Amino acid sequence: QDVVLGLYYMTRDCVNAKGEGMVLTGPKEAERLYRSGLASLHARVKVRIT
Amino acid sequence: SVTEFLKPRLVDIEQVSSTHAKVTLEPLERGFGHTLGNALRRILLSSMPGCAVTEVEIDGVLHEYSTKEGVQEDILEILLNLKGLAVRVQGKDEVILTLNKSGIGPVTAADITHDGDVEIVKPQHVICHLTDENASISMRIKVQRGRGYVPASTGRLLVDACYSPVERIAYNVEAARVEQRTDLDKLVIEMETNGTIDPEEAIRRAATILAEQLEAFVD
Amino acid sequence: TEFLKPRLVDIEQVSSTHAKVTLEPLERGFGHTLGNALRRILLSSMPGCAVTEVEIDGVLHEYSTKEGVQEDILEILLNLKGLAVRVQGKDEVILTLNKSGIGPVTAADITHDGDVEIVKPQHVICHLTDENASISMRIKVQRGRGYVPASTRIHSEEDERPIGRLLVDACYSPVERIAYNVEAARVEQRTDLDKLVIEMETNGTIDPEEAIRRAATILAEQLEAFVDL
Amino acid sequence: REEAVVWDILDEVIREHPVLLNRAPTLHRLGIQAFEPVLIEGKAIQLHPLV
Amino acid sequence: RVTVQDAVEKIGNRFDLVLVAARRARQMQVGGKDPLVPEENDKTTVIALREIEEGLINNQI
Amino acid sequence: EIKELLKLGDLPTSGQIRLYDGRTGEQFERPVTVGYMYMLKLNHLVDDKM
Amino acid sequence: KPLVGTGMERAVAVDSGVTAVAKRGGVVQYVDASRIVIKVNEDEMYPGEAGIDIYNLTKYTRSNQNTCINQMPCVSLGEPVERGDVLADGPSTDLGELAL
Repeated sequence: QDVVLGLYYMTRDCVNAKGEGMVLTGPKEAERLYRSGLASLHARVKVRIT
Repeated sequence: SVTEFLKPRLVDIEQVSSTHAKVTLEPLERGFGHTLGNALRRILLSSMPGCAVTEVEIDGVLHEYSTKEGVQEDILEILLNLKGLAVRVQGKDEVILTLNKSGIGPVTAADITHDGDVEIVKPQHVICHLTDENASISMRIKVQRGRGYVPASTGRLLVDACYSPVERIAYNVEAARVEQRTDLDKLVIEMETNGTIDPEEAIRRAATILAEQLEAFVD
Repeated sequence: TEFLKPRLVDIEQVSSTHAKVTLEPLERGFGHTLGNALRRILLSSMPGCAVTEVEIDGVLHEYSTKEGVQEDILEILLNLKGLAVRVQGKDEVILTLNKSGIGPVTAADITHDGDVEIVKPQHVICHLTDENASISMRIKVQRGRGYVPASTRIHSEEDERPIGRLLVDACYSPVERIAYNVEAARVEQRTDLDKLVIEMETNGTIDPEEAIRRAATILAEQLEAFVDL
Repeated sequence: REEAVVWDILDEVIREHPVLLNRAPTLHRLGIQAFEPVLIEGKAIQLHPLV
Repeated sequence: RVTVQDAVEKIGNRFDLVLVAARRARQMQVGGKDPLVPEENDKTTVIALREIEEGLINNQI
Repeated sequence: EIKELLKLGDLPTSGQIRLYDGRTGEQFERPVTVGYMYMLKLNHLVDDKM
Repeated sequence: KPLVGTGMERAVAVDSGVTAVAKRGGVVQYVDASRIVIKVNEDEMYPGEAGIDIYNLTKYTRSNQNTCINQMPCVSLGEPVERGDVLADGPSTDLGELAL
C-alpha cells in the first residue's frame, strides 16, 4: 500500500506548479530539476525520451 | 577516543564508465553517511562552477516557434540539443562560437569553428539532420561561465544553462560493521557526468568547495 | 567563481543553557548545507560529561530503598543520570556527596572542586525525611561522547565489579535540541547573502563558541577522506 | 566465549546458505519460502516488505 | 547470482537441474574435483549453478 | 472545542505542522499531524519470544 | 498519566485496591518510600488506641505475570490527608490516576 501511495503521488498532474511547462533533454536533468527544488514533481513538462 | 572519531578509506572507485562511477566509503560513524553524502550531493548538483551554452542565434529566427525548413527536427529541439553540448572555456566569462555546415546529412559539433581557446569536449554530438539538396545552416552559439543549473527564467534564443557538469548524483547509506558493532554506516555515492571532468576528481573539487567554508572555523 | 566565506559574527547566550549563534554571509545553498550538517553533527558528536557509576553507602542493588529517604534508590539513579557537570582536563573524576537532616538534597551538596563545575546547583537528588537520616555516596563521572548503556559498558569492562555499586546509563551528548534558520542580510549592497542562524538548547556544560567550531572541525576532518582520495 | 573471530567466521559460514522462513498456518506453497540471510544486531527477523 | 532459470534453459526439466547440480557439487566437495568456472570462494551450491552458465554440464558428466 | 483549546495555547488550530527531514533539512510537502498520543508497551516483548 | 482520558482512571486506580488508600484522616507523620505513617486525627480515632496508622508499602515483588509492583509515596511529611485519599501510587498509576 505505501509503495503505491508514493507512486500515485509521484505521477499525478497538478495544473499549477513551480517550474511548469519547460522542455528537458532527459530524466537525469528532470531529477536535477526536482532535487534542487526548481520544479515540482507533479508539474507538467515535455521531455525528450528514449 | 574523546576526539578521535573513525575515518573511512575509499573501499573502491568501483568504476563502471568514464561517465559514471560508484565511489564507496567505509566505515563512517553512524549517520554520517547522510551528513556527508547529501552534503556533497547538494554541493555537486547545484553549486559546482563550470561553463555551458547559454544563448543561440541560428540564421534568421526570432523565436524557435518558427520551424524553418531544411532541418529534420524543429528549432525547439535544436535549441535543447545545443544545451546538450558539453564545453570547456579557458579564462573567459562569455565566448561566442560560430557553426556552419552544408550538404545532405547530419550536423555535428565537430563542425564548429574550434577556437582552441575553447574545447568542445564531445565533438561527435549530433546537432541536427539536413533535408534538401541545398541544405546548409549557420549559427552563432554563445558559451558562458557560471555556476549550477539556471532555468529559462531570465534574434537571440535563450536557453537554460547546465553549468554544473554533474548529470546525476545519488547516494545511499547502508549497514557496515566491525568486529563488535554494526550500527556504523557505509556510504555509496554514485554520479554521472558530462565528460568535462572525471567524477573521481569532480568530487575532489566539491570536497574542496565544502572544505573552504570550514577553513574559517577549523582550529 | 565568486564564493564568500563565512565568519561567526555573533552569539547570544540567552540563558545559562540556551544560546543563539550566527554565521555570515553565505552563498546559495550553503545556508542549508551547513545549516543541516552542523545540526546533525552537533546532535551526534559533541563530547560531554556524564555520571557513570554510583556507590551509595548502604545499598546493594538498584531496586532497594534507604530508610528516611523519599525515593527508591532507582529514582535516585534516574535523577543523577540527568545531572551535568564540566570537568577541567580530566577523563573522569569522583564526586563525594554528604547530607543529613530533613529536607531536599541538591547538587549544591556535592563536595565542590575547582576542577569540576556544575551547571545547575538546584538539581535535586532526593529528599531526606527523618531527623537522624543520612546519605553518603561516591558519584563517578566520565567524559565521553554519544550514549553508552550500562549493559554494554559492563560487558566492555570485563572485570567483575564489586557488590554494592550501582551503574547508570551514560548520556554524554550535551545538546538537547538544535534549530537552524536562513535569511538574507545587508552586505556589499547585494542580495542572496544568507545569515545562517543556529540556535541551541544544551545541558549547560558547553558554550557555542567552542561547539560550532568543534563541530566544524569534525566535519572538516571527516571530509579529508574525500579530498585525499 | 563469543570471541572476536567468530563473527568473521560466521559471516563466512552463512555467506550464502539459504534459510527457510514460514509463518503458521501455512495455507499454500508460497507460505514457506527461502531467503539468503543477512546478519542483524537486534532480535527480530527482518523480513522483506513485498513478501 | 541466485535465480537459476538460465540454468533451466539448459536443463529443460528443472528436476534434473537439482539432480545435476547436486551430482556436480558432490564431485567438487566429495570427489575432489575443481570447477571449470572461475570460483570466487562461493559455495559449491553456487559454483555448480555457475557451472551451468558456462554451458559445459549435463548428466553425462 | 478542541480548536478553541488549541487557540488558547499558542498552537496552530489546524493541528498539523510543517516538518523537515533530519536527513537533509528539506521540507516535507504539506504539513503533517503532530501531537501527543498515549502508547502502551504490551507484554509480548521480543526477547521473551526469540 | 494519560493526557487524554475519560475520568474513569480516578476510579479504576482506587477501587482496584492496589494504590494504598488512607483508612482514616489525619496528617503524615513520616514517609520513606517503604513506610508511610499517619497520625490520624481524634475526630476519627478510637479512644484507647495509639492513634497511628502505618502503611507498610509493598516494594519490588513479582506479579503473577512477572512484572514488578513497587508502590511509591505521593505524600510529603506533615501534609494533611483525608479518608480515601491516595497515599501511595501503585504500579501503573500516578497521583492515583491510572496510567498504563
